Parts: sequence; structure tokens; C-alpha cells
Amino acid sequence: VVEVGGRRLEVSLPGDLAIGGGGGAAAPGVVRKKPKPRKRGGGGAKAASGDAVTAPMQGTVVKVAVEEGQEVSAGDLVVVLEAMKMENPVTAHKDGTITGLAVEAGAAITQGTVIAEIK
Amino acid sequence: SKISKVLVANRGEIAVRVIRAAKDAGLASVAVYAEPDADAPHVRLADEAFALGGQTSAESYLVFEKILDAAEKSGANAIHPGYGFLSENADFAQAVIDAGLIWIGPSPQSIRDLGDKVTARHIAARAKAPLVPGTPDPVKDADEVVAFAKEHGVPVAIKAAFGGGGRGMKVARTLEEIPELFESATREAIAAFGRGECFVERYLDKPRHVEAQVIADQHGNVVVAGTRDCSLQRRFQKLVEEAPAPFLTDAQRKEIHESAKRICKEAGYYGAGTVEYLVGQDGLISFLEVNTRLQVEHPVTEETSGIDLVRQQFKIANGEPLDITEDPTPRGHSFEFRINGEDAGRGFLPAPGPVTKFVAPTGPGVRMDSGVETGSVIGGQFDSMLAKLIVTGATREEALERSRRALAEFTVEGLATVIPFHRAVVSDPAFIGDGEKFDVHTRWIETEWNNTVEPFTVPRQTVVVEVGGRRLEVSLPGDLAI
Amino acid sequence: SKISKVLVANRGEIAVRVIRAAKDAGLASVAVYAEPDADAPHVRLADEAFALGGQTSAESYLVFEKILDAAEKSGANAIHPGYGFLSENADFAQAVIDAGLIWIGPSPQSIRDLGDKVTARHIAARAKAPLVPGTPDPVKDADEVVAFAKEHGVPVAIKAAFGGGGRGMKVARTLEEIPELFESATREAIAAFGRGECFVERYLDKPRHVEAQVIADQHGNVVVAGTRDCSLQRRFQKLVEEAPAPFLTDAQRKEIHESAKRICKEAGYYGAGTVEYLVGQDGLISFLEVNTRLQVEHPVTEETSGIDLVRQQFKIANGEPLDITEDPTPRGHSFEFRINGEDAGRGFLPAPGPVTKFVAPTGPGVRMDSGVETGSVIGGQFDSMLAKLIVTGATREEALERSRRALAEFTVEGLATVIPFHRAVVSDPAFIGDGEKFDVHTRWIETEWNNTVEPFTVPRQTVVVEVGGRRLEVSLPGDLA
Amino acid sequence: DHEAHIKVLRGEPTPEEMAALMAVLASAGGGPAEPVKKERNMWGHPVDKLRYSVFSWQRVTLLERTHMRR
Ligand SMILES: Nc1ncnc2c1ncn2[C@@H]1O[C@H](COP(=O)(O)OP(=O)(O)OP(=O)(O)O)[C@@H](O)[C@H]1O
Ligand SMILES: [Mg+2]
Repeated sequence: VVEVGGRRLEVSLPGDLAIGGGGGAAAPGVVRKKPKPRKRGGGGAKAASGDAVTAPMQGTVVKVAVEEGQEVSAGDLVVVLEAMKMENPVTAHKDGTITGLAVEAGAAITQGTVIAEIK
Repeated sequence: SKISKVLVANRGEIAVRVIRAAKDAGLASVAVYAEPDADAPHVRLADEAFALGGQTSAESYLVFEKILDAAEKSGANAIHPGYGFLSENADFAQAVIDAGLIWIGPSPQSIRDLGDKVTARHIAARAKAPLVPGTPDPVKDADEVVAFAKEHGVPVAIKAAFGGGGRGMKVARTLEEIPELFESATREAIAAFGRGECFVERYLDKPRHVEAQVIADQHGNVVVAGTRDCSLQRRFQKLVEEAPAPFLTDAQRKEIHESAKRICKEAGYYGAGTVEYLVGQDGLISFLEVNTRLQVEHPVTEETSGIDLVRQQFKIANGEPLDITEDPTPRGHSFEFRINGEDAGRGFLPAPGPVTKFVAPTGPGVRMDSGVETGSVIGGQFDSMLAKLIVTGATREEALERSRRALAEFTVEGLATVIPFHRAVVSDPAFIGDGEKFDVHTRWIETEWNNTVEPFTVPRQTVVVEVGGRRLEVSLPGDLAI
Repeated sequence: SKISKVLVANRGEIAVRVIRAAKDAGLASVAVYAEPDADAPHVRLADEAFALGGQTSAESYLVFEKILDAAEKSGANAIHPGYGFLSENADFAQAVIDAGLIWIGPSPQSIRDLGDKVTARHIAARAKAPLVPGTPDPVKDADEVVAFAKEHGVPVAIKAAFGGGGRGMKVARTLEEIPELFESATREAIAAFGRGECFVERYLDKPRHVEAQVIADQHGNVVVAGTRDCSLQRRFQKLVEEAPAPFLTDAQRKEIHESAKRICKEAGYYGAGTVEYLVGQDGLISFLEVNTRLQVEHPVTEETSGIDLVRQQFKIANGEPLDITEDPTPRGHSFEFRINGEDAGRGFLPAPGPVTKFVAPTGPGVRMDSGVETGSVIGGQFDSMLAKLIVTGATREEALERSRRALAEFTVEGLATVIPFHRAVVSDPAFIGDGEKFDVHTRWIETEWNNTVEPFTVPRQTVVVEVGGRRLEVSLPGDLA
Repeated sequence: DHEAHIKVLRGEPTPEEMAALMAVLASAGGGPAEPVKKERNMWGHPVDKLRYSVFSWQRVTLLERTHMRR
């Protein structure tokens, strides 16, 4: 907080600020770059490069739309997650055989939990 | 001209209230602060803020030209006082008019006429107020004060011709004690006000304080926007305030209403103002004073009558005629509890400290106007008030139920407060209405209530810089690394 | 609707002269500067000043936007042309009118009709102003150039339509020479201006330049406020002014004024300007210009006539009816000298350098338009002049002795200047006429003058600040610690 | 553009008050911290003062590391 002429200003100063010939910015030879989002690469696939179907967010598995050993095709509904009382469909990313369907209707589920393998 | 920017020459609860009203009206707002207040909420709430410097009110909020310089630097078109400070300084209002700014209040002379309490009694006489039969011009000597009591009958009050705040008010119960009380009260008047001048009045034994809340127009309309009962008091100062005035008959209410109109019409008053009244223990309705400002208690009038009284102040200072012409009808009942850093359990001494927690009450029927928040601090140089809780319902009983909730929901820590007293008094059959009466009086906290509440158990850098024709002090944190 | 804050966008002397005019009038005044000018006398005199940036004039002063941004940021409700740069470009008169700013100058039409001097000749033929007849229209091509030169007779002058400042123009003596001058003129014109419009006319061996000031009103008053003569010239430029115009009889002055009235009415003219003539050594009038900038030659009229001419321009731009309505009688005589940055000891080659000393003359009968100050720096990246010297007296004789002394006083060191040339030419007799005629003619200096001169022997930092996220570039010297 | 700028997060100063703020902050701003001519000079470096057993792994991971790290 600075006063100029008594006017109150709130001023944010960068730590690597250098004006009037100042030094000390990036002191040890720091590199700065745009930080990567906390998500998987997301180009063309995320987890979908693998066989596992994983829950995209925390919720409740209110509907299971497949059975153990069913053949499915990309885009087919696998489960519905109730979250915030919104219903979110989780859907097959590839064709294959539903293998190791790990969940039952009404199970609580967490982001990244494996639902099934399309194998 | 119209206002576009308002400087609020005050702090805390009322500065917050005015800055909020300015944003509602669409007016830009400038705050000011002293050294202890540079992080008070209002400073952050305003659109602009200025340091006054200095570490006391006398070094800060009371210096006329600092506030005018703040208005000059901000470009504020208008100045609004709070309560206290310069709000009733006629010659500061004159300094503002000499600066050409919009003083949000009564004209200097319209103040000055009521600032002198003797001319105030002269004006009440002119205006045909309900009044106590005696009306001394300031007394010559003790033998005249004794003659006054010998004529009008004791109990008798001796009251200074100037001042306020309960300071200049003395009561004599017997004839033989009066001479030393006169000389001492003269000394008190000289010490506080310099004027050794006092008048005398027939005292009323256990009276009830009532007020008219009035909105008054430069174009001669006057609306009695409401009535209040203010009688729950300590040391003649208001602590819980109630609307509407609980137990007057309509004959008395209409007398008070029309008297307040008459008093305004006779003084030529415009702006917001209140007229103070008293009902005696025996039911003698009588005048007391006129306060030349929007009183801090206005919220219970806002909640019962449904009026934004500060925006009315803006309308009047803009010179617009009143929209209301039929006096509003109370659409409910309300209570306002002043919360102060003062320990009711120890005789209401100031007990300042850090506001280490402040969980305000919320929910139905509750309003909070506050000058502090979690992590604020307080000190004896300011009011030691913290906030005003306002509770409302359809009826007195419902508003008391809501208050018995809200005062328990209100949590404050790190300093002592009147909250335990409020929680007690909202529980007291003395204060609960026995249908058409209640027992409290302006002495009730001091003389009747059971007060059983157990007690509570660096410098910044500066540079002086010239920029063209400007002189600019720049002041900064003391350790700015940059 | 009326002038209230004036921005003048030009370098040096004229900026000072018209900022001085504003300072006199009490107008709010705004300057602009390039990097070498960031502490110039004009930026330190003006009430406000704004960076255009850039090291040299051509990087900056040509950009209309860079001007009008500074205009609207300063709130300069009025903009002045001065001389050079945009002062006579209708693009800027348009931009100022569309931006809604007061152009302190003649209207877009009134400039468009006179920036190319060809259009002034095309008016002049109709106005019956004394021509250098040739043809009013340009001839079509070099095939006609040789035929017209053979028909009318060499020498012939070959001129670009925009060749002003004495450098877009050529002369040839013999009928075999002219096609090479016509090609040279066309291709150099294309190199300097892109346009190629070029005209040819019969040359005059001993003309003399004269012009007369004209002031004209939105309420229709017109005044012919004074006269000036520009005979002393070197490398074909105006360098000395003499005022009121000497060695002209009433039989010349008659048409010099009355054709100016006609030609300005035929131009529909309002605002200020001049009409310019070449008079023979035999006194025979012929044309050169009708001129719409405030001529740099203004000081000698400003002293011989009762007008602060740019204050009168303020009133004309105000649309006030003229409070000067009489063709005046100009007092006595006055001389003025352009104080160029050239080494007269070195053939008048240009000479840049630091102005490690500058002292310019004062006192009665002498005036200065100082556009530079001690410790400044000069170079060809901007206009060529340090300043101007101005001299006046009851008659030439007194102003001549005053000129010789003034030029002996006028002292500059750290770079060569033309001041010693002025001292010499104010001593050289041909300039001192007999009372009915005088001997100086064009080329006279570079053909007869006695030369005597001996050769002389942190960066800024930009920081960006944001106010609520609104960008605000700020600049400081590269060190302030 | 990807520089980190100074932000006036609250207030709206005039250009004179901006200039005062900037001239103060710019002359407060630190000088040549982390200086450009911090030479290398390993004479008498503390790692050479220590006793090392002839087989001490710190002869790799401290002594040699400290001499060779550039
Ligand atoms: N006899 C009384 N009965 C009731 N209240 C009283 C009495 N005497 C004093 N008071 C209280 O103290 C105040 C006495 O001061 P006064 O009314 O003159 O000014 P004020 O309203 O306190 O002014 P300011 O806000 O400018 O300081 C009254 O407003 C009321 O609050
Ligand atoms: Mg009162």
C-alpha cells in the first residue's frame, strides 16, 4: 500500500522487477515458461490410449449400462455418474470387450477410478 | 449543481453506511482515514481514499482544511459528515460553502440556531413546543438557582447552555446541596465548553425518551418519517433503540408528529433531522432537543417506514422536492442494539483490544452495519462502538423472539462487548411489554436492571517530492524491498 | 468552436515562435518532440510536451496518427501547421477536421489549390497576374520540350510540380541540353515524391523575388499587410529578407497588391497567406507563388507592421471579422538573416555538431528567433537552421550598420555556422543600392561575393505499468538509483 | 508479450501522481544485486581444508564435485 499525494494506491511489484538498472531478477539463472495445466496431454487421448475406462470426476455410479463380457463400440454408454445431482454419461472410447467391470449401481466413485477395461 | 462525488468526512459504521448509500445512488465516494484506520473496511469500500495522517481525531478527522484539501484533491462535489466530528460545526459548513462544495446538511445558520441550547429553548418557545414550565436564561447565581427550585418545585435539573453528550447535565434533589453544584457545574461548563452558563428545569423522575425522525425539504415540505423509543440508556447514552415508540396513544403520537412538523417549519429546517421528546413517569409528554442530522439510529426507521434516509439526504441536498407527502406507516416492529467494546459486566468502561473473531448474525429479519471485521483492532481514541444489529418482525413479540435468536448467534471474541447485556435484557420481563406498558426508563440500566453479567476473563517510509507545480508527499511501507 | 489549447507540431524555431505566440495570447500550449529534442528549448518552454520518439525526423513527424494521438491525449483543441512537415498537406487538414480539432490554417481546398505551385500558375493566368508566360499548362513530353525550347527560345526552366525549396528545378542554356534536364527532373522528382508531374517555361536571367502578405476573413475582410524581398540567395534558397520590399516603385507595388486581391478572390481565399513575385533587375514583375504557410520570414513583417500575425491567425481561425482592414503603410526598413548550420569556410558544406556556445544579438533594432540554446546539439537529421537574426531601422542605411554590428556580435562556437557569411555579405557593396536601383541579383553571392572565412578545428528505459489492467507505458532515464 | 508488469491494483492516480510514484519506486529499486563480474576463485576453498580418509566417498561427492562444478 502506497500513498501518493495522500491518495491510497495498492501496488503489486514483481519479484523479478528490474527498473533503474537493477539486478537480482532470476538471480540463480531461473528459466520461466508457461506452466502446463494439471491434466493429461489431451491431444487425441488422455487415459483413452489404454484399455481402462476411468471416471472423469467424483460422483455416484447411478447407472451401469453394460455387463461383464459385453462387446461395445466407441461412443457407447458405459456408466452414468451422478455428481452435484447432475447426470454425466461416461462412454466407451474404443471398441472391444467389457472386461473387469469394477462397479455396481450406487457405488461412490472418484476421479480416475477405473470403471472397466475395454479389451 | 448535482452531486457526482461525495467525500465522507467520518469513519467506521456511518462511513460504511454512507459509502454504500452513495454506490446505491450511483455516486462516486471518497473515504478518509487516520493512522489507526488505514485498514478499516470503509477505506477499502470507497472508490477513492485519502490519508489524513496523524494518530488522533484532533490530528485527523477534526481539521477542516485537511478535509477540504481531500475534497480539492479528489474533486469531490459534495461533503457528507457522519455523526459527531464536524457534522454540527456551522463554521465548517461555512468553510465548505466558501469552497463552493455541496454541504450535505442544514445551512450554517439553520445549525447555529439550534447549536445554542438557550436559543434552542427560545426557538421551542417560538414554535410552541410541549415544554417544561421553567425556561431560565443562564442563571446568575446559586441563590437564583435555589429560587428557581423554590418556585417550580424540586426535583430540579441544572443544564449547561452549551455542549452535549450527557456532560453538562446535573440533578439536584434538595435545596441545601445546590450552591456547590452550581459552582462546580459552572466550572465543568468552562472546562469543557468555556462558557460558564447554565439554565434550570423541572426534572422528571423516571422518564421515557422518545424521538421524532424527520425528513425536511428545501422547498418547505416536511415529513415525519417515523417515531422511535430510545429510553434504554446508560449514563444518558443510547444502547438499545426501538421502533415504533412502543406505548403512546394516538392522541400523544399525533401531538408529537405535528409538534415535530411545527418545529421544523418554524426553524426553516431542511435535510434529515430528529426532534427529541420525553414522556414522564406520570405521562407528561414534553420536548427535549432537536438534533440537526441523520441520527445513527436511522436504520430502525428505515426498516419500519421503508425509506433510505441517506438517499433522502442526497435528494434534499440536490434540492429535489420530497416524493413522500403522506407520512409513512410502520409495517412491523424493530430493535437496534449498539455493539461496543465496553464491558457491561464491569460498569460499561471502555475495554479495547483486538477483534480476533467476528461472526456476525445473519438470516431472517436481521441487518448488520459494522465498522470492524475479524482481525480489526480498536483503541480509546474512537467511539469503541463496533456494530449495530437490527432485528425486525411483524410485532414486538416476534422481533423479541428474533432478537433472542440473533444476539445468541452474534459471536465476538478478543474484546469485551455489551452482547451479554443485550442477551440478558431481551430476556427481562421488565423489558418485555406487559401488553400496553413496559417499565424501562432513561435511568433503568443504572437504577433498575439486574446487571449480573460476570466479567471478561515498523514506521512507514516517507519522501517529499515536487512534480511540476504539485507538492506530493509519498509514503510507503518501511521495508519495501522492490 | 474556439481555440483553447494549441498544439504546434514542428521542430525548433517555428515551434518556439508560435508557442511564444500562444504564451503571449495566454493559450494553453502543448509540444511534441523526437529523441534529440527531448530537452529542446521548445519542450522546456511549452506548458505540456509529449514524445513522438524516434531518432530522426523521418521516423516520426510524418505519421498523422502519432500527431493526432498526442492531440487528443493532451486535449489540444487546436493544431497549428507552422512550416514544413504536415503544415501544407491536406491529408492532415482532413484528419484534423474529421477528428474535430481546429486546423489553424487555410481550408483543405485552399491548400489543395496551392500546394502544387502549378495550380497557382493556372489560377494566375486567369487572374491576369504577371506570368513568366511559358505555357500555363505543362507541355506533354520531351518532343514538345525541344519544340517549345526552339519556338520560345532557350534558356528554358524545367521544373517538377512540387519541386519547392529550390531543389526540384533546372535551367538550360542551349537547345541541345534540354531533353537531359527534362529526364533528370522527371526521374529525381519520381525519386523524391513518387509523382512525376513536371512543367517547362522560359527562364529569366535576372529576376528578383518579392512577396506580399495577405490576410482574409470568414466575414470577408481582406488586408495586404506588408511586403518582403528575398534577393540574397545561395545554393538557390531564401536566406535574407528585406522589408518593406525595397527598390520597387508604386508602379510595381500596384500590381503586386491588386493582382493579389484579384488572385485571392479568384481563389476564394480566406485566412492568411502571401503572394510571391520575381521582379527583374529592370523592375519587370513576373510570378512565382501564392503561399499559404506562415512564411518563416514573418519577423520583419511582425516588426514593421502592427500585428502578431499568428495572434491574428488565432482570430481568423476563431472566425472573427478582421480588426485589421486597412492596407497599411510599412515603416522604414528591416533585414532578417537565416542562421544556418553550414561552414562558410568550407564552401558552405553542411556542418553538424554540439552547440557548445551560442550567443545571439539583443538590444534596439535587433531581434532573434532563437530555436537552439547553449549546450544543445545540431545536425541534418532535422531542419538546417539554428536560429534567425532580424534587424530593423528607419531606412536601409541604419539597418545595414545595425546588421554589420549585429553579425559581428552574433557568436556561435563548437560547430561552423553561416553567421560569418552574413557578416561578409552585409559588408559586400552590391547589396547597397544607389537609391533607384541596386546591383544584387540571383547568383550574385556565388558569383561576386568576397569570401574570408577560415576552417574551424545512459539510454532511456521504458517500463509498463497497469492501472486496473489498463496499460500505461511509462519512461524514465536508464538510471534513477 | 509475457513480461510481469507493476500493477496499480487499486486507485486511479493522475499522471503527476503516477510520475511521483514511479520516480520514488525507480530510485528505491535495488542496484546491481548479483553482480555481473562474480569471478571464480577457488584458492583456499573450505573443502580443501578437510581431512579425508583415503577411501572417503566424499572425495567424489564433495571434493571433486566442488572443484569441477562450474
Ligand atoms: N436529559 C436527557 N435525556 C435524554 N437523553 C439525554 C439527556 N441529556 C443528554 N442526553 C443524551 O445526550 C445527548 C446530549 O447532547 P446533545 O443532545 O446536546 O448533542 P448530541 O446529539 O450528542 O450532539 P453531537 O452528535 O453533535 O455530539 C442527547 O443527544 C442524548 O443523546
Ligand atoms: Mg440531543
